[PDB]
Amino acid sequence: AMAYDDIVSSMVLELRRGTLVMLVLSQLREPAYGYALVKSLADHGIPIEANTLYPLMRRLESQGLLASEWDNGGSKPRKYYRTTDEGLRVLREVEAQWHVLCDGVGKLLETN
Amino acid sequence: AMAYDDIVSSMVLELRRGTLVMLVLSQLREPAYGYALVKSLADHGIPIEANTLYPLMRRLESQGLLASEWDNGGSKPRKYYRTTDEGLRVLREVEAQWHVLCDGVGKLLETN
Repeated sequence: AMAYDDIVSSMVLELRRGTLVMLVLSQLREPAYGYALVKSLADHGIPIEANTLYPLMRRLESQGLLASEWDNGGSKPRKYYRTTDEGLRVLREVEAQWHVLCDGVGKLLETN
Repeated sequence: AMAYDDIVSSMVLELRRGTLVMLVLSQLREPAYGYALVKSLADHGIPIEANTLYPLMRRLESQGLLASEWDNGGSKPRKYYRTTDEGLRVLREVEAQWHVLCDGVGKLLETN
Protein backbone atom coordinates (compact mmCIF):
# COMPACT_ATOMS: atom_id res chain seq x y z
CA ALA A 1 0.00 0.00 0.00
CA MET A 2 2.83 2.25 1.13
CA ALA A 3 4.21 -0.68 3.05
CA TYR A 4 5.00 -2.31 -0.32
CA ASP A 5 6.89 0.83 -1.52
CA ASP A 6 8.81 0.73 1.78
CA ILE A 7 9.72 -2.93 1.25
CA VAL A 8 10.92 -2.21 -2.33
CA SER A 9 12.95 0.95 -1.32
CA SER A 10 14.79 -0.88 1.44
CA MET A 11 15.64 -3.92 -0.76
CA VAL A 12 17.00 -1.44 -3.31
CA LEU A 13 18.83 0.42 -0.56
CA GLU A 14 20.46 -2.96 0.49
CA LEU A 15 21.68 -3.65 -3.05
CA ARG A 16 23.25 -0.14 -3.10
CA ARG A 17 25.06 -0.51 0.20
CA GLY A 18 26.91 -3.68 -1.03
CA THR A 19 28.52 -1.63 -3.84
CA LEU A 20 29.68 1.41 -1.79
CA VAL A 21 33.18 0.13 -0.69
CA MET A 22 33.99 -0.54 -4.33
CA LEU A 23 32.76 2.91 -5.26
CA VAL A 24 34.80 4.51 -2.43
CA LEU A 25 38.05 2.68 -3.50
CA SER A 26 37.38 3.68 -7.10
CA GLN A 27 36.71 7.33 -6.28
CA LEU A 28 39.69 7.68 -4.01
CA ARG A 29 42.07 6.82 -6.79
CA GLU A 30 42.09 10.64 -6.80
CA PRO A 31 42.89 12.04 -3.32
CA ALA A 32 39.78 13.59 -1.68
CA TYR A 33 38.44 14.99 1.61
CA GLY A 34 35.50 12.96 3.05
CA TYR A 35 33.08 15.92 2.43
CA ALA A 36 34.15 15.95 -1.25
CA LEU A 37 33.56 12.19 -1.52
CA VAL A 38 30.09 12.62 0.00
CA LYS A 39 29.13 15.26 -2.62
CA SER A 40 30.91 13.24 -5.36
CA LEU A 41 28.74 10.15 -4.65
CA ALA A 42 25.46 12.12 -4.40
CA ASP A 43 26.46 13.88 -7.67
CA HIS A 44 26.64 10.43 -9.34
CA GLY A 45 23.23 9.42 -8.00
CA ILE A 46 24.52 7.63 -4.87
CA PRO A 47 23.37 9.16 -1.52
CA ILE A 48 25.50 8.40 1.53
CA GLU A 49 25.52 10.00 5.02
CA ALA A 50 28.83 11.26 6.55
CA ASN A 51 27.86 9.11 9.56
CA THR A 52 28.19 5.99 7.40
CA LEU A 53 30.83 7.16 5.01
CA TYR A 54 33.52 8.30 7.51
CA PRO A 55 33.66 5.06 9.61
CA LEU A 56 33.83 3.06 6.35
CA MET A 57 36.82 5.17 5.22
CA ARG A 58 38.71 4.70 8.51
CA ARG A 59 38.03 1.02 8.47
CA LEU A 60 39.47 0.96 4.92
CA GLU A 61 42.47 2.93 6.18
CA SER A 62 43.03 0.40 8.97
CA GLN A 63 43.07 -2.32 6.25
CA GLY A 64 45.98 -0.69 4.38
CA LEU A 65 43.57 0.09 1.56
CA LEU A 66 43.35 3.90 1.96
CA ALA A 67 46.08 6.13 3.29
CA SER A 68 45.41 9.61 4.63
CA GLU A 69 47.07 12.99 4.89
CA TRP A 70 46.41 16.16 6.87
CA ASP A 71 45.85 19.44 5.08
CA ASN A 72 46.23 22.56 7.26
CA GLY A 73 44.40 25.35 5.49
CA GLY A 74 43.55 27.62 8.40
CA SER A 75 39.82 26.90 8.13
CA LYS A 76 40.64 23.84 10.13
CA PRO A 77 42.67 20.76 9.38
CA ARG A 78 40.93 18.13 7.26
CA LYS A 79 42.20 14.74 6.16
CA TYR A 80 42.34 13.73 2.54
CA TYR A 81 42.35 10.06 1.53
CA ARG A 82 43.69 8.12 -1.40
CA THR A 83 43.46 4.48 -2.52
CA THR A 84 46.81 2.69 -1.83
CA ASP A 85 48.57 0.14 -4.10
CA GLU A 86 46.90 -2.70 -2.04
CA GLY A 87 43.49 -0.93 -2.18
CA LEU A 88 43.54 -0.93 -6.02
CA ARG A 89 44.53 -4.54 -6.02
CA VAL A 90 41.54 -5.32 -3.67
CA LEU A 91 39.19 -3.14 -5.77
CA ARG A 92 40.12 -4.76 -9.08
CA GLU A 93 39.64 -8.30 -7.66
CA VAL A 94 36.21 -7.53 -6.04
CA GLU A 95 35.01 -5.77 -9.27
CA ALA A 96 35.89 -8.72 -11.46
CA GLN A 97 34.02 -11.09 -9.02
CA TRP A 98 31.11 -8.62 -8.91
CA HIS A 99 30.70 -8.83 -12.66
CA VAL A 100 30.68 -12.65 -12.58
CA LEU A 101 28.16 -12.48 -9.74
CA CYS A 102 25.89 -10.14 -11.72
CA ASP A 103 25.87 -12.35 -14.78
CA GLY A 104 25.14 -15.42 -12.51
CA VAL A 105 22.32 -13.63 -10.74
CA GLY A 106 20.88 -12.35 -14.06
CA LYS A 107 20.72 -15.81 -15.61
CA LEU A 108 19.12 -17.30 -12.51
CA LEU A 109 16.44 -14.66 -12.51
CA GLU A 110 15.78 -15.22 -16.20
CA THR A 111 14.93 -18.94 -16.01
CA ASN A 112 11.72 -18.70 -18.08
CA ALA B 1 48.92 -11.71 2.87
CA MET B 2 45.98 -13.90 3.83
CA ALA B 3 44.42 -10.87 5.43
CA TYR B 4 43.99 -9.45 1.90
CA ASP B 5 42.22 -12.66 0.70
CA ASP B 6 39.98 -12.37 3.77
CA ILE B 7 39.13 -8.74 2.94
CA VAL B 8 38.31 -9.68 -0.69
CA SER B 9 36.17 -12.77 0.29
CA SER B 10 34.06 -10.80 2.72
CA MET B 11 33.46 -7.89 0.27
CA VAL B 12 32.36 -10.52 -2.25
CA LEU B 13 30.25 -12.22 0.40
CA GLU B 14 28.53 -8.79 1.07
CA LEU B 15 27.68 -8.31 -2.60
CA ARG B 16 26.11 -11.82 -2.61
CA ARG B 17 23.98 -11.27 0.46
CA GLY B 18 22.27 -8.18 -1.14
CA THR B 19 20.95 -10.40 -3.98
CA LEU B 20 19.58 -13.31 -1.88
CA VAL B 21 15.98 -11.98 -1.22
CA MET B 22 15.56 -11.53 -4.96
CA LEU B 23 16.87 -15.02 -5.55
CA VAL B 24 14.54 -16.47 -2.85
CA LEU B 25 11.43 -14.71 -4.36
CA SER B 26 12.46 -15.92 -7.80
CA GLN B 27 13.03 -19.51 -6.71
CA LEU B 28 9.83 -19.74 -4.74
CA ARG B 29 7.75 -19.05 -7.79
CA GLU B 30 7.72 -22.87 -7.58
CA PRO B 31 6.57 -24.05 -4.13
CA ALA B 32 9.49 -25.50 -2.09
CA TYR B 33 10.48 -26.70 1.40
CA GLY B 34 13.26 -24.57 3.01
CA TYR B 35 15.72 -27.56 2.82
CA ALA B 36 15.03 -27.81 -0.94
CA LEU B 37 15.66 -24.08 -1.38
CA VAL B 38 18.95 -24.41 0.52
CA LYS B 39 20.17 -27.19 -1.83
CA SER B 40 18.69 -25.34 -4.85
CA LEU B 41 20.79 -22.21 -4.10
CA ALA B 42 24.01 -24.15 -3.40
CA ASP B 43 23.35 -26.10 -6.65
CA HIS B 44 23.35 -22.76 -8.53
CA GLY B 45 26.61 -21.66 -6.91
CA ILE B 46 25.00 -19.69 -4.04
CA PRO B 47 25.81 -21.02 -0.51
CA ILE B 48 23.37 -20.09 2.27
CA GLU B 49 22.99 -21.48 5.82
CA ALA B 50 19.54 -22.65 7.08
CA ASN B 51 20.20 -20.33 10.03
CA THR B 52 20.10 -17.34 7.67
CA LEU B 53 17.72 -18.66 5.10
CA TYR B 54 14.78 -19.66 7.37
CA PRO B 55 14.43 -16.30 9.25
CA LEU B 56 14.61 -14.50 5.88
CA MET B 57 11.75 -16.68 4.57
CA ARG B 58 9.53 -16.02 7.62
CA ARG B 59 10.22 -12.35 7.43
CA LEU B 60 9.15 -12.50 3.76
CA GLU B 61 6.03 -14.40 4.81
CA SER B 62 5.20 -11.72 7.38
CA GLN B 63 5.44 -9.16 4.52
CA GLY B 64 2.74 -10.91 2.45
CA LEU B 65 5.42 -11.84 -0.06
CA LEU B 66 5.59 -15.62 0.59
CA ALA B 67 2.73 -17.78 1.76
CA SER B 68 3.25 -21.17 3.36
CA GLU B 69 1.56 -24.54 3.65
CA TRP B 70 2.00 -27.58 5.87
CA ASP B 71 2.73 -30.96 4.35
CA ASN B 72 2.13 -33.95 6.65
CA GLY B 73 4.12 -36.83 5.25
CA GLY B 74 4.65 -38.92 8.36
CA SER B 75 8.40 -38.21 8.43
CA LYS B 76 7.39 -35.04 10.15
CA PRO B 77 5.45 -32.01 9.02
CA ARG B 78 7.41 -29.50 6.94
CA LYS B 79 6.27 -26.20 5.51
CA TYR B 80 6.51 -25.40 1.84
CA TYR B 81 6.61 -21.79 0.63
CA ARG B 82 5.58 -20.04 -2.53
CA THR B 83 5.94 -16.46 -3.84
CA THR B 84 2.54 -14.65 -3.60
CA ASP B 85 1.03 -12.24 -6.18
CA GLU B 86 2.49 -9.28 -4.14
CA GLY B 87 5.88 -11.05 -3.82
CA LEU B 88 6.23 -11.27 -7.64
CA ARG B 89 5.26 -7.67 -7.96
CA VAL B 90 7.99 -6.75 -5.36
CA LEU B 91 10.54 -9.04 -7.07
CA ARG B 92 9.96 -7.62 -10.55
CA GLU B 93 10.31 -4.00 -9.30
CA VAL B 94 13.55 -4.66 -7.30
CA GLU B 95 15.07 -6.60 -10.27
CA ALA B 96 14.42 -3.79 -12.72
CA GLN B 97 16.04 -1.28 -10.24
CA TRP B 98 18.92 -3.73 -9.69
CA HIS B 99 19.71 -3.73 -13.37
CA VAL B 100 19.74 0.08 -13.52
CA LEU B 101 21.95 0.08 -10.44
CA CYS B 102 24.40 -2.36 -12.03
CA ASP B 103 24.75 -0.33 -15.20
CA GLY B 104 25.24 2.86 -13.05
CA VAL B 105 27.87 1.19 -10.89
CA GLY B 106 29.64 -0.28 -13.97
CA LYS B 107 29.96 3.09 -15.69
CA LEU B 108 31.24 4.77 -12.54
CA LEU B 109 33.89 2.14 -12.10
CA GLU B 110 34.94 2.48 -15.73
CA THR B 111 35.77 6.20 -15.68
CA ASN B 112 39.18 5.85 -17.39
